[PDB]
Amino acid sequence: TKDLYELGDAPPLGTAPKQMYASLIRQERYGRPVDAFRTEVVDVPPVGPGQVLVKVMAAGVNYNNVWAALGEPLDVIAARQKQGATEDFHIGGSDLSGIVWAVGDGVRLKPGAEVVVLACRWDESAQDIRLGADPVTSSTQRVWGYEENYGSFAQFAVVDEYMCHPKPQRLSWAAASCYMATAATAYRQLFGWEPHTVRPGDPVLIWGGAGGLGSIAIQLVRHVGGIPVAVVSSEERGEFCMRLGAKGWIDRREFDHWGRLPDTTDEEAMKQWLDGARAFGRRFWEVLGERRAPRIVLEHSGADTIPTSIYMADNAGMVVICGGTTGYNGDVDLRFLWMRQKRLQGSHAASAREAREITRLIDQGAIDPCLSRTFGFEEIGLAHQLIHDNQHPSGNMAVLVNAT
Amino acid sequence: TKDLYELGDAPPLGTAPKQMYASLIRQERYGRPVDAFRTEVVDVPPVGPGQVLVKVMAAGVNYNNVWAALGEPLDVIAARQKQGATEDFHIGGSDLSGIVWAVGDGVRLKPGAEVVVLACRWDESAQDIRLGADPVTSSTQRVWGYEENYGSFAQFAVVDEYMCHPKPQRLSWAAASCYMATAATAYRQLFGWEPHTVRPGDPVLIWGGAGGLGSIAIQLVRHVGGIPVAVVSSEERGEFCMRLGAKGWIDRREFDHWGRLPDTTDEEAMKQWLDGARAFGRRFWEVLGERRAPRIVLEHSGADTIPTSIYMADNAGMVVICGGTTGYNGDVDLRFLWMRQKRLQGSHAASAREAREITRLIDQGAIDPCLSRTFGFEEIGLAHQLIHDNQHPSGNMAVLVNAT
Amino acid sequence: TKDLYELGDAPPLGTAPKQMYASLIRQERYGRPVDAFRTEVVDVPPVGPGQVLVKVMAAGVNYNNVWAALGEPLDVIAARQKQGATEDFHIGGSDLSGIVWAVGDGVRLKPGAEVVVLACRWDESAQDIRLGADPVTSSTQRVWGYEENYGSFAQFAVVDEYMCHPKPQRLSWAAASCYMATAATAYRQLFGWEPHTVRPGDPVLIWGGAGGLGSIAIQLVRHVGGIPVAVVSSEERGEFCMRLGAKGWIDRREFDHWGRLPDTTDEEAMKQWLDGARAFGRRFWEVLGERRAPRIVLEHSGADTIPTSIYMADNAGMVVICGGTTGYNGDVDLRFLWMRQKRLQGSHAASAREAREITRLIDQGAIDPCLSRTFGFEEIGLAHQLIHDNQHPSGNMAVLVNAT
Amino acid sequence: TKDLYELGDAPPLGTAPKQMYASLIRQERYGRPVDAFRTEVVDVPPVGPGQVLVKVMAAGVNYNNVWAALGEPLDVIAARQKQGATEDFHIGGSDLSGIVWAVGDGVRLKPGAEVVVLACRWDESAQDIRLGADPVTSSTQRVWGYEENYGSFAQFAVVDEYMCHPKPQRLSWAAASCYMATAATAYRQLFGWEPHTVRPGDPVLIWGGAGGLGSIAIQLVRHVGGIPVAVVSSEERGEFCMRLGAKGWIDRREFDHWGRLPDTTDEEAMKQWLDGARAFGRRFWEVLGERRAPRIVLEHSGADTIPTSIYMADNAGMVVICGGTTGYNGDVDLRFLWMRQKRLQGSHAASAREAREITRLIDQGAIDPCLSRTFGFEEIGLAHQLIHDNQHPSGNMAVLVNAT
Ligand SMILES: NC(=O)c1ccc[n+]([C@@H]2O[C@H](COP(=O)([O-])OP(=O)(O)OC[C@H]3O[C@@H](n4cnc5c(N)ncnc54)[C@H](OP(=O)(O)O)[C@@H]3O)[C@@H](O)[C@H]2O)c1
Ligand SMILES: NC(=O)c1ccc[n+]([C@@H]2O[C@H](COP(=O)([O-])OP(=O)(O)OC[C@H]3O[C@@H](n4cnc5c(N)ncnc54)[C@H](OP(=O)(O)O)[C@@H]3O)[C@@H](O)[C@H]2O)c1
Ligand SMILES: NC(=O)c1ccc[n+]([C@@H]2O[C@H](COP(=O)([O-])OP(=O)(O)OC[C@H]3O[C@@H](n4cnc5c(N)ncnc54)[C@H](OP(=O)(O)O)[C@@H]3O)[C@@H](O)[C@H]2O)c1
Ligand SMILES: NC(=O)c1ccc[n+]([C@@H]2O[C@H](COP(=O)([O-])OP(=O)(O)OC[C@H]3O[C@@H](n4cnc5c(N)ncnc54)[C@H](OP(=O)(O)O)[C@@H]3O)[C@@H](O)[C@H]2O)c1
Repeated sequence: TKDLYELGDAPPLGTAPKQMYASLIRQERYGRPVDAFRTEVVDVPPVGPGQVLVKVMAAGVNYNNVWAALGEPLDVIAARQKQGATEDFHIGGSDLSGIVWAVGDGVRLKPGAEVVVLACRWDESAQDIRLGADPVTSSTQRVWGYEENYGSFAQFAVVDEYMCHPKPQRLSWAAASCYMATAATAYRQLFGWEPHTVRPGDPVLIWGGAGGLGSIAIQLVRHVGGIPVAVVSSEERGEFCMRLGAKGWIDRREFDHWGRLPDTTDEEAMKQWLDGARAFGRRFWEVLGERRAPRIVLEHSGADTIPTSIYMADNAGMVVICGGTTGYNGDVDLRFLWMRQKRLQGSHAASAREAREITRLIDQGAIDPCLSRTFGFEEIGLAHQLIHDNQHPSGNMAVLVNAT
Repeated sequence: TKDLYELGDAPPLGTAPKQMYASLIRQERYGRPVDAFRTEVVDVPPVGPGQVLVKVMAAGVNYNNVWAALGEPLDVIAARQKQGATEDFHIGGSDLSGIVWAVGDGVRLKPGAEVVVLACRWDESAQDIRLGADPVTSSTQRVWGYEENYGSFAQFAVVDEYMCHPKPQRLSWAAASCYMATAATAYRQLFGWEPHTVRPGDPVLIWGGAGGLGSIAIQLVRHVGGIPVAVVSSEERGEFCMRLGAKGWIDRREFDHWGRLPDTTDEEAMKQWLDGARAFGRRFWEVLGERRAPRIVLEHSGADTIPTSIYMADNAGMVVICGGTTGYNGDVDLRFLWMRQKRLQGSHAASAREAREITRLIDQGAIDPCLSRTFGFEEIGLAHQLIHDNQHPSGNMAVLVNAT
Repeated sequence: TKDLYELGDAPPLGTAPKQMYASLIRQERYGRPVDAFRTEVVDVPPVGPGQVLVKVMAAGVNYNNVWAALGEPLDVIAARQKQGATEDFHIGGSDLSGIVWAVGDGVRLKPGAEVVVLACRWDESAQDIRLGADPVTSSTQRVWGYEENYGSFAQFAVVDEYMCHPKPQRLSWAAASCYMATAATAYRQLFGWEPHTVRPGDPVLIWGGAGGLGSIAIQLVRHVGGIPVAVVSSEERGEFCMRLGAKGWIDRREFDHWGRLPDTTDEEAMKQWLDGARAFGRRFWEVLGERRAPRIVLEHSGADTIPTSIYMADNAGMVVICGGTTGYNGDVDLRFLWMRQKRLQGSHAASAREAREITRLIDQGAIDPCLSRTFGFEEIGLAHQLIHDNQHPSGNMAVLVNAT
Repeated sequence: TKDLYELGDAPPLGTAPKQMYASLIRQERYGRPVDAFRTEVVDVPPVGPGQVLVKVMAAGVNYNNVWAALGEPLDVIAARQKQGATEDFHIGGSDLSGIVWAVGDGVRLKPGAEVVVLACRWDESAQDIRLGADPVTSSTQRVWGYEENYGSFAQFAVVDEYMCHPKPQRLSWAAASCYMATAATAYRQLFGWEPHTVRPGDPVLIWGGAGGLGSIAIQLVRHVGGIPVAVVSSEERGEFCMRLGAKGWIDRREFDHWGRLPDTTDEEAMKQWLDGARAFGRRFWEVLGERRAPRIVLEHSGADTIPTSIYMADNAGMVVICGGTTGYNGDVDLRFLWMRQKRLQGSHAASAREAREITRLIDQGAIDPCLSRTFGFEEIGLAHQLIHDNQHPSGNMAVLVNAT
């Protein structure tokens, strides 16, 4: 019976160790992700009622850990110490696959269970949830591993039972760890906002098709008989999108109207803007082989693309957005929005139901998680540096923890 | 049997006259609405299958006729002559009450029927409608009396049967003519976009509460047990909103952050903006008597207010907008939109179902059309000049045609 | 500091007493409700986390307590002792108004809060709820006060916080206690099953219009601009329905085709049945003043009426049922159901959201709880005997507990 | 230019012939389908506005033509002559693939277009449709080729443009003609009744899995990641269901509680019935590998199975039914229905949107039409005799018309 076990090792099934290895960010090393992370020994948090301790086999890589490593737009360690927190470190990571190792009171999962996690927490007793709100939209919702300490970049992780989903048996630990953040988010975007869900025959414009969200979105649209049109910044990435089932792709480099909308009273500026948007639209028609608009636009690029997305969406269509990679000003030409009765929908993460459904589709082989590269535990910094520099490969990445 | 009948007079019931009085805009008098309209004699258009000729008793006043009179943002007469049209005049008007006077083939309405109109046309055989689209959202939808010639500022008007709704018997001709454009639009905004419809207990932020849309919206929100908070620009208008059932009102003059959003990277500008939005939010809490956000925001003011509306809406809430009085740049802070999963919904006019439902509520006395002033046929110019100058009274206005 | 307080009295606010008065059913007095209940002193159950102790001011009367008193179709005390329960008595009651007197850990309500209860419990951690089920439909749902011991026929009652709703201030304790079981159930029936919810202009057939459910249903249908047609068994009861806003009423005594459906191959029997159903339908047309079918049928009478309800419902309409007063065989002629694409929907109780919404409408005066008679605590037996004998008055009844 | 062309031949593209070959039922040969049909020459009906004349390449086989051939439950020729019809024959057939040969006024399709038909007509100007009804549910809806004369058992057929859908290019004429009636109906059953549509992970009980509806249903359920459990009457048919993607199958011959429900007060009869239903339920659990209920039950067998279907459906689940092969008494135990809040939904045919969507899935290869046998034009009688005698093969059948 030991305080600390090496990675790959653990106390007897059913028992939590006092301490563990984890990858820590500290304020004194805020900056370039490559130098922000270091493996250290820390105390394992307590397992409360309704919680489990997971032996983490692999963990996913995420934009949010880049933010954490930089200390912007927020000093996570300081923001957390105000809440009354004692730790002067941050353990990130918001996707994982692993094995349930110990269980708290009231839990139905048993030690040995293979799980993947949806890295969202909420208060199941919240007033809004009680009166019918989807938990992920609760005032009490927060992102596990980013808005809270003790994420998945750790030998063991305490998770609430409701966060857990059955690991698809066909997947490696890395592949199972890499997908939930992007796949479940894309699934909620495309199928979570009635009555604007992808139907057979629907063209769907997918920004960043070769990226994490986009790679899952293309497969989902194809799977339901929709017509996925991907946007990319290289032929190589376009080819990846074709392999995933895209109808075709549009090279964003061939346009230069990207960015905020001019004042709608600036007639010359609007005419210039419209020229670019219409050129993009004609290219969309070309890829589609017909003069039709996308019924749904899968957004996340944000400021650069939102005006085009709004223009492109069909009458009674939806632009659904879960981020703003290029900036947070989403400039809408209200005329397109109201006259054609379009929906601009914000979306974030997924419900437990959605996490379970996308997991089912992945398990049955309808959808591939698109694992592109696997890192060792000592390479967490390198992995996030790649994302920081926009040099990460297409698809999703993973880090080995206890898995070999 | 005469070619032309004076206002108030008509051929025998069942028979269309060859000619009629109508209020005409001509290009040579484009400009100030007060001088744009003149009564002239014109040929009555043919009544085709599925159409009826209505003896117009009263007609509603509308922003769109101001646009028509100005010749901006479009020369309606020229835009229409390109389509191949022969007329060198425009007869506006997009709300009416009247009596069915003659019927085309296949029509179920009989002469004598008292009707009010939803001034929207669409092709009932349209591809999109056939595949399930709500007709008002069709690629084939257009506004009768504005996007088409021969509106309701005329002794008789040809309308398609599907545009017709039973006139509430309790209303004067003026009151029955004044309401459809605003009341049905507000009804679609508040009850037409599942799952974001007003429920008992929901706070609803209503811009322009004393205006046409707002006056109906406050009553509708109150009627279903929601909590209407009105925005106004005077105490007198606030008092009107209270009489309509508002919980309270906010004076927009007390804030100065109105307008487009700064670049989200401009930290000083954003902090200034947020200070104003939060001040507005605290005032909202005060009127409500509790720290809660509006679940639905009824928009139409547009550029000045949209950033505040987006900020204000509750998690999983909706900002629904049908115009842009102050401008067409709707600037969204994507962070508020996606992180709290908010919906920004464009809406326009109403479906026939919605027109019929709001008519039912008005008929049964649940909702008052808010007729504020009635004009004579020779005062159509004056009436629209008032709107042009923003000197029109609260509520909705009407013009007498054949009614005395 | 005393073990036991007389009705109307209590320990200091914030403190639970060791014992209390309650109205008990015991197996040795199973039978006629009038002799089944007796006031006794019992131990007050513990208040756990998330629970509160309510000082019960008044309690509602309910069919279910008749079942309990009879010992059919279930010996509640025996069924409960198998679960491992120790008590040899049953304290019924499934509606109450009262004052929060003591609170468990984690509760947001404070002592002094005036509440009414939705008498449904469920496990907020249930698997089905976690994956998106409405809690009232959970595998874990059960009726508080009937399927569990220690209901509201008691000086104090332990309730879970999620069961609580704010007592409308305008109502007496009796009126506030009498409504939730029927009003929230009717509200879920009529507004809870999208897309089949009552819209302005919809005719709605309401069985038992003068009864508990029906009295609320008529008001709700009228309130939203629907057209309520009530079924009754006397002119006096018809007149009550008119006062509540019914368009008119149908006397069920004038028909004799009630009951199970004949074999659909029995042509003479079907022709006889259809003759009665069509006669009922023509009477419906008469009350309505037009040849239209009800879009929604509010059911609960069950076996006698279901075949007629199914026949009557409009194309794409709904028959929604929450009980089977006359029997549990609901015989459907599948031809009417499939050819006209009708919905037969089972419904039970309400969600917390629905309980809160109907409470809001009652609070604002849109809906009256229809309190018909108030009893003293020693008359609980008499009150339920009335229901047993079908001699109870129209509307809803209540029993005073601590209220005077 | 000839009056009459042999099968396989036609006038020049764009031109309708005066006469055509067709397969006729006449009253004097009502009875066994094998002797009810005879090829004769008839006049081709006129092509009106919005209509097209299709050169029929192949036609589907259908239960409804058996009814027609028998003259029960209706003498179609007599029922139609009362409407004022002149013909003393009936040309059946309600599925077809073919080539548009001539077009009426206003039509967008061009001669040469390859189409399959949804054999439903409605009035696009109907009051109910105008106020929002799905056309297939209209008071004006009827089945083309059965409720109307001049179906697809004819060299040419007049169809309304809205009935037409693009023929999947990969399919033979026979395969394209065989699927719409069953595939679109099953698609509406499973995906047409929000919020009860098949989701990934949902078990679905499918009666008649090897049949027309069932064969499509199994594929659809599998495709969306649901778990299809088929009911069959032979091992051979079970094996077919496995090939289509079923999780497993249940042999209905192993149970004998099938049929109408006993009176719910008959305790011995109910206990016997429940024993059979529970045995069926345990077998369902076995096939599934877990103790779960089907969320959706795909019904059509009717009287024999409905009580079991209602018992089997999960809490808040749906039994959706489009026929009653075994009889029209659908006996519901209201206790299961209301206490567990289950939906019993009638469904018929499909909307145009649904026909187009299932066609898209078939075109893309997600779904196979399951063509089991193709007949010559002179074998229409034989084909329907097979169905009459329940000796037809699994899947769907077709008849060649102009195709070779
Ligand atoms: N729960 C959530 O809210 C949630 C979940 C997942 C992701 N997100 C957010 O969504 C965004 C995308 O995530 P991801 O995992 O898909 O990242 P990713 O793998 O980096 O993919 C994003 C892709 O967007 C494209 N892109 C970059 N700049 C662009 C521009 N100016 N215009 C158009 N496209 C551009 C790039 O592809 P090309 O260069 O080929 O165009 C890029 O690879 C991130 O901001 C992320 O934080 C949010
Ligand atoms: N089918 C459709 O799409 C449809 C239908 C109806 C209306 N609309 C559009 O909706 C808009 C409003 O229509 P309405 O009939 O209600 O007109 P209205 O009667 O003039 O009411 C609009 C009100 O908005 C308020 N307002 C004006 N400037 C504002 C600002 N800068 N910030 C905030 N509030 C301001 C004013 O009230 P206070 O000064 O008291 O704030 C004004 O009376 C118009 O642009 C109209 O064209 C569209
Ligand atoms: N959560 C739930 O599931 C829930 C909630 C509330 C009620 N329920 C159930 O719903 C049923 C009605 O409840 P309630 O509170 O409204 O009771 P109620 O006050 O007794 O009203 C029921 C009315 O139904 C009518 N009725 C009786 N026999 C009939 C017959 N053979 N045909 C047609 N109508 C008949 C009677 O009115 P006329 O004689 O005037 O026709 C009677 O007053 C009960 O079985 C109850 O248990 C269930
Ligand atoms: N638009 C519409 O409303 C529509 C559309 C299509 C079909 N339908 C109707 O739906 C029904 C089925 O159509 P289909 O095309 O699938 O016919 P089908 O190919 O004959 O399949 C029906 C299957 O049901 C099963 N069955 C027969 N008797 C049964 C019993 N007593 N209990 C349980 N299962 C039984 C049989 O399979 P096993 O012997 O292997 O169990 C049979 O092959 C027909 O009545 C048809 O008229 C309606």
